[PDB]
Amino acid sequence: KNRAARVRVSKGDKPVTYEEAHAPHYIAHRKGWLSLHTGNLDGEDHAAERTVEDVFLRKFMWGTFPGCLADQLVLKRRGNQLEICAVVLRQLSPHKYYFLVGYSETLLSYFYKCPVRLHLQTVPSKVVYKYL
Amino acid sequence: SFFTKLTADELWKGALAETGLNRGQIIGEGRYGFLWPGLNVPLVQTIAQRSKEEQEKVEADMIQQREEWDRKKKMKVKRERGWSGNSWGGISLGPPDPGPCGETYEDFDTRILEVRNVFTMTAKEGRKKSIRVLVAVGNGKGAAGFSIGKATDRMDAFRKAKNRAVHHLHYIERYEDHTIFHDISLRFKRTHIKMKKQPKGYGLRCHRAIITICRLIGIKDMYAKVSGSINMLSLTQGLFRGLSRQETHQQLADKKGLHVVEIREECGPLPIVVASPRGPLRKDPEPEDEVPDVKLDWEDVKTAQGMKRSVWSNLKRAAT
Amino acid sequence: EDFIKKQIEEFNIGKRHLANMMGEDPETFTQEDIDRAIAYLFPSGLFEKRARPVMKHPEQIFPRQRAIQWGEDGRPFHYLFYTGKQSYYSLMHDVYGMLLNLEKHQRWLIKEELEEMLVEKLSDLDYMQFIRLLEKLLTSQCGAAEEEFVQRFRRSVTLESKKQLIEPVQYDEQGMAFSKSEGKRKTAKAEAIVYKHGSGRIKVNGIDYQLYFPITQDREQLMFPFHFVDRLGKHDVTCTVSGGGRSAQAGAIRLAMAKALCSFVTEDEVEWMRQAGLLTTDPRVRERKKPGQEGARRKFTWKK
Amino acid sequence: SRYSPEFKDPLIDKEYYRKEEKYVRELKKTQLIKAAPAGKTSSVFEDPVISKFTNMMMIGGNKVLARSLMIQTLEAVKRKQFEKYHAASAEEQATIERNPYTIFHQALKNCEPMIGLVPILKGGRFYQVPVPLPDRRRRFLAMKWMITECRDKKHQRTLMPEKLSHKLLEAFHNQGPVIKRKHDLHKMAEANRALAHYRWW
RNA sequence: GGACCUGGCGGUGCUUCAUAUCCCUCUAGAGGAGCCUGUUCUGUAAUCGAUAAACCCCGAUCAACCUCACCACCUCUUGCUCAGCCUAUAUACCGCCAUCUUCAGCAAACCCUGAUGAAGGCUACAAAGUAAGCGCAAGUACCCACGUAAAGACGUUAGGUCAAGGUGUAGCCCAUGAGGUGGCAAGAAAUGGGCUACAUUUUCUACCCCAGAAACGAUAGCCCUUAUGAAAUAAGGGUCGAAGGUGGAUUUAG
Ligand SMILES: C[NH+](C)c1cc(NC(=O)CNC(C)(C)C)c(O)c2c1C[C@H]1C[C@H]3[C@H]([NH+](C)C)C(O)=C(C(N)=O)C(=O)[C@@]3(O)C(O)=C1C2=O
Ligand SMILES: [Mg+2]
Ligand SMILES: [Mg+2]
Ligand SMILES: [Mg+2]
Ligand SMILES: [Mg+2]
Ligand SMILES: [Mg+2]
Ligand SMILES: [Mg+2]
Ligand SMILES: [Mg+2]
Repeated sequence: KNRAARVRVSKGDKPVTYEEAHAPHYIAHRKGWLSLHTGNLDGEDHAAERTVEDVFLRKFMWGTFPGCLADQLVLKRRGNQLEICAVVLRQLSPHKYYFLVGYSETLLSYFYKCPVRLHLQTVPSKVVYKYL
Repeated sequence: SFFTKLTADELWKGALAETGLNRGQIIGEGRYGFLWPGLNVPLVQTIAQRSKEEQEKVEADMIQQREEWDRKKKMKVKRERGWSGNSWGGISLGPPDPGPCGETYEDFDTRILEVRNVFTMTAKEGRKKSIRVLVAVGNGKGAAGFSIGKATDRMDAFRKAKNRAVHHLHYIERYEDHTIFHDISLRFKRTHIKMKKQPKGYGLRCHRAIITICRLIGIKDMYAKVSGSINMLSLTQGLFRGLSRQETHQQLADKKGLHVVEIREECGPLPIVVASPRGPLRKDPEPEDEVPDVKLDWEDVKTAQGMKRSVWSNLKRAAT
Repeated sequence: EDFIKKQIEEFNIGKRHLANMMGEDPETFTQEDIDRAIAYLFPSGLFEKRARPVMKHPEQIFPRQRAIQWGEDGRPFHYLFYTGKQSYYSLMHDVYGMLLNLEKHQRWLIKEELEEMLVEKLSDLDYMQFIRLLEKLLTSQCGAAEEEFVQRFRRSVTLESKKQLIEPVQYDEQGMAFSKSEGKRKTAKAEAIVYKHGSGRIKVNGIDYQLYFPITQDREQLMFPFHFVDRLGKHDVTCTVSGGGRSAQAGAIRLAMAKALCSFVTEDEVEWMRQAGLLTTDPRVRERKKPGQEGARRKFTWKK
Repeated sequence: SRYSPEFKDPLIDKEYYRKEEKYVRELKKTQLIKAAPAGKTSSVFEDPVISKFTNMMMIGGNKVLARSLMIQTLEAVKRKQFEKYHAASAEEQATIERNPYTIFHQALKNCEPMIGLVPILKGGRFYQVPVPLPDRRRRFLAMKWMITECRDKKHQRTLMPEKLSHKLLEAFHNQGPVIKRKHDLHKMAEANRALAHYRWW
């Protein structure tokens, strides 16, 4: 059986989000992409280092906003304006939130050498598309 | 390589193998201890870093707090014993779950009587376990009943059994709210239950299931001997059959048209009227059938004549 | 429900806000223009036309929530409540009653459509019995009232038409008359120009049919429409052709000449040659090899 | 199949298409029709038997080489029969026939079998049981026997038109290996005239 | 021991079917020859893993050195690393799959039946079943609504991989870890899969199907040159000019 990105059915008590619920055959039929970088089009050079930096961003922001990122991020990349739009929860204090925003806001700018911008989007509870 | 690291949710899924732990941390605590201004310490505007003494004392407090945490995991919970430890037979599940019909069962006690691991064979899986449980519910005022719950999980079976028995209750009539009206001999299938009405203070000298059931019913003093097959799911059913098919004193008085009167040896020759007919009184006296044709029990006659020699019979046991 | 009411309010206010950001601030922003505005506003790029964003009245978005069937007395409203199928059994009772009183005097709905009108789940045999009683009522000589009953249950058909689309005659060039049709078969394309008179001549990519088609099978393919319509040496052609192979090009030409000669032959005979099978495209195209096979349907060696 | 099941068969017949079955005509003008294959043609030089023999002679998709080995055979037939009328005699001539189409057709009709053998399993042993063959099966059998008796490999350097012309003139004159093997099938069925009771159909 | 419940089986009955599968049938092959490439066995100082269906041009969309974990010899000790280990266990696992599946079932929660047993729950002119959820279906991709794709749950087979990576358990840290240098990939034999043939619908040349002529077969072996590379496997030419006469049982695919 195919076991790639398919959360199996439990007993009907398993909260799950649109992203996790959809399987890889819906990857742009129903889901779309979580990272919008241009390198995977027909003619371009640097797609490999874009992905190497992509997995880095996913894991840095995962370990730097500890246990508050509701679902996964949207690493869009237009011009030299990398963007880390988020869906972060409403549990930690806003001064801590603004702090980790600033810390990231400048640290990825000095790691990747371009404008990096985080536009958080606070949400009360981790969303549920269906209970599996 | 930070690139080859992974989420903890994924590390444990592999460590436990249950498909065939970071909570004590503040948001900026570092080994180096560079206590920041947005994390840990609040937002005078002065960056700083604690010293070798404050670090060691704080991390010592943290490791001790871990130790007390493994203590609050490794306490002991006290389970009351039912009929033995590692059994389920006297275990009191709580009150039955409140009815969704705006209802409540709070004066009702549920006690298990039998837990069995029950299996069937499937074409794909093979041996498939299903827990089968029997529970009895009672408020000590006459209303009691039993039911079977079956599930794959024991908690689900318990819930099904008790929430079904409250809908399948009986009503047992009691003499003076302590004993049964008469002596009941009943054979249900291949289980023989023989119960005797007994005076006050006799205690519940019955089979342990009968003791739990009669504590849920409110019967305090009775003798009971079971013979034949001791199946629990025939024992409870025969017990409830006999106790719900008792004949009371007022029904006997109404059926015969005569006074039902008592003669205790404790009071004396004094007649104590317990039930008079609610209609007319029959004036032909009861026929004194000399040498009555009644089927007697050889165990009762053996005990009467003193030829019942057992090293097990009248043993000094605990209360009820 | 209060949910439905505030969703409605929010659509109305958001629809007016939608015409502001665009430019149709005058009050009448239609649903087509709404779909147009959201398309542009946030580009989709998702294959499922339901997985894309949307802005409809909550009515169509949220489903039909059935009303409460009993007030604050208990006392359910419909008399056939304890059947659990009030609407269906009321309809069956009514249809039986109209059959009865009509006997004293003297396409069809799909199951999902009937369930939508009744707002109740239905068995297939329940649907079958309903349709049977309704057919009993039309077969029986019924009046205009029971006619409007049968016709509110019967729906549309949407018949199509299978007459070949005739190309207009282009009276052009210097003063000649032609029709310029197209044909396609197995990655081959053929645009053909057929003049009404001219007694026979093809110019497939500049040369004649005996030069572009050395194979007599190809020449037979080029004969085919004329020899069917008995106009062999009575018109003349010129064809441009790209792609394919020696037989695909000839088939594309054959289709193009037939679909151009349609304008020069009568409508009964264009129907006749459509029946003969010269006016329909051939959908037989090469398939795809599959990963783990040795061809499109061909597999490898041993599998059992 | 790339056609939907509602796609119908096209029919190509001039004598039909000129004028009971009126409802069939109206229904056919209301059905979808599918495309016509390349092999069929509104000519009346064609014989479907001839095209079927060409398709069965085809090796690996070479209809070119197939029709070639067919047109050369037909020519060579006409040449020899024409030599015949030429070298013949007052009466002999009127008897000799030279249409390469009738000679092929009638040689096939003399080649076709009327009975067949089916292997039937009974009691472990296999038995050869006589059976009525269908018309399609016996026509296919005649054609396939002709093609295999051309590719027998006992012809050495002989070219395919020479092989098929010689074999087919022999078959028209009711001699040769194809008539011999039809007679052999018939004679074996006779050996097996009782085992026919093994049939259940 | 008696009697059952459920499932599996039956060289188990009746009926209805399979359709590229069940047979009779239809087309092209395998099995026979040579070559290529895996595997077994033998060999070597010389990895490991797959091993009926569901291993056998399989991890490899790929090993002259590198790869590389193998072997030989010689060296290194806080070692690219708050070390490491391709050490052992796939019978601790995550991960990603095979298989049934070229299936339609898996089911929370209730309710009834069985004297309240394992269990079972069918009759549309209807006798207790109601059902959220997953799956088929539906909707999508490609050229259509057709076909092909994708998809196919629960579980089965402790089926495949600790060697992709991560990793529990047990182990090593003078070692089982680290580096350098040179070799390992040969056939008395066998077998799996392909490629090319045994020619005459063929062979060579033009042409890319209207000719001339012949009347066969190594992508092996040896020699020359070239490509790439520090260092030759590949490519072209030369040479030669094998066995081979369309392959039994069985079998494959459509
Ligand atoms: C000896 N048997 C009982 C066995 C044992 C183990 N593992 C252990 O018991 C070891 N346990 C320790 C390490 C001591 C903790 C085993 O781990 C195994 C097996 C059986 C094999 C059989 C394998 C075989 N394959 C190689 C062809 C086979 O016939 C099949 C099959 N389905 O085709 C298998 O099941 C098999 O592959 C297999 O899985 C086995 C084991 O895994
Ligand atoms: Mg698969
Ligand atoms: Mg104990
Ligand atoms: Mg193994
Ligand atoms: Mg090692
Ligand atoms: Mg597939
Ligand atoms: Mg599907
Ligand atoms: Mg195993």
